Amino acid sequence: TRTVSEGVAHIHASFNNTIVTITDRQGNALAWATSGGQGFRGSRKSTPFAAQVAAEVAGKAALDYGLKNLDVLVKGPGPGRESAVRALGAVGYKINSITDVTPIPHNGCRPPKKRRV
Amino acid sequence: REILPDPKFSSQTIAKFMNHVMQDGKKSIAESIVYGALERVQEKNKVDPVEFFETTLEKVRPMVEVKARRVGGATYQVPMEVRPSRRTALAMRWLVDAAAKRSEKTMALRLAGELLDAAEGKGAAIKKREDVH
RNA sequence: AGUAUGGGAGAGGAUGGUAGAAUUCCAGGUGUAGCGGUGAAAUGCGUAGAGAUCUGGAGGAAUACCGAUGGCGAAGGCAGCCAUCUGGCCUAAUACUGACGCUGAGGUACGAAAGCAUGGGGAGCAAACAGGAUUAGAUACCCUGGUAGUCCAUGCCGUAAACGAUGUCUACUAGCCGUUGGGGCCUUUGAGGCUUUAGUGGCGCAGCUAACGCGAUAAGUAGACCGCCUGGGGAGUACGGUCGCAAGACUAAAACUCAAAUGAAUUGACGGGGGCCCGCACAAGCGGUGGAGCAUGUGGUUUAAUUCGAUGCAACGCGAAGAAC
Repeated sequence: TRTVSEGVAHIHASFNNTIVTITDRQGNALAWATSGGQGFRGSRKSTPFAAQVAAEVAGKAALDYGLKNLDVLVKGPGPGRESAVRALGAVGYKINSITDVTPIPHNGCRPPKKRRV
Repeated sequence: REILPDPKFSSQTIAKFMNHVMQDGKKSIAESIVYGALERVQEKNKVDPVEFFETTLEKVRPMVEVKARRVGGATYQVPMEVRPSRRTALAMRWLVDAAAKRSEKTMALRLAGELLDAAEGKGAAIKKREDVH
């Protein structure tokens, strides 16, 4: 409805769950998708096979606005980090830049204790 | 282990298909059914079956198979590549059951019917073969 | 052994000022049904509006790379940047006092974390506490909430695997390969190369050791002094005495019991121990059992007996290749 066509994308990839959000350059949300609404409801949501579909269902909803300027921002390591862009490139989205924006803290608070088992 | 081609048509594919239809070593009753189905399908179109059976089987020939590998307690189903011989074996095992699934007078007539149905695409032998699966 | 001179390195210490990132909280914009977690689920949050993103504030801790086989310090200990005070060490010989040195029972100072007292603060983390799981039981390992503390300033406490499990000082005794601060020499011809010290590493000769190993930073050969040990448990415990707000700290036995308690190494075994290998062992394909009926054996009840054996794989179409006499 805006037809701005310069919306960035935020792919937050984690070991537990991944999130895709196509927003505008300013930051207002336009189309977001999660693995929860997919229907796996478990650790299978962390698989890249689910992350690619979660990114595609968001890309198809963002296509209603006519987005073709893709600026990707990835946060957090884990599986499914590469499946998002490999799924978005299959539909034919034009890519402008790919970089790592995962924030590393500079001497923050105390991390939790290491899991023994 | 290599098999000899049939003495009638000099084709090893027909011999391997007979080895897949044959049960309990009854080569005679399998050869009879195969020859009857061939002569029946030759009546719909006067075509030598050695040219048409290959087309019909490649119409249903699969590409990849899905097997499970245990790593951490999950299935993790992924497709894998195999030699074409395994795919022909799968196709033959798919055709030998689709003909029996039908209801007709003799096995030769229903086999010819299922083969003709899978030729044009109305048979279930190609339906059971799925790409995503 | 020490003094003054000109130079060099250093998380050495005390005081004061200052900043980024990150976490949490407080609003604002778009948006919003799932978010969070376990090998699996929930306790928890949210349609008031979940999660994520952007923008402005609030306060607390530390300072990602540099970072090292680093460096400084008597030990504990010391890492963001800047200003002041101050300590120690190294390097070149010039003169100087001329044995002025080492050790050191009592004594004294410093002394990890935790804790105690006094006035504040408290972001995150978290003893004790609550809820949700597994287990026959879970009181704990797991997750979700959370109080002291972790922080600042002033005192008490003097305790740790405060370990290099190796007291301080001095002189001697083959070598090979790196690092740190200096100096000198050779063509600084080039961050070059070679030697002398002061620290910090890895092998190794001889020698020592029961073995493991040490081996110019000795556990080798030698000297001076201090401390400490006389089988194990009892027991660093009772009593006593000193210190202390307390916790407790220091000094420190006896009765009794046993014929053991130890360190290293060898050969096996184990191992949920990291590999390696193989196995119709796991993968794949085909056909059965387990469902029905019958033959056969065994197990249980009964009778006069239902003759006796065989009992996980390795007993059960077994002894028996064949009970109407």
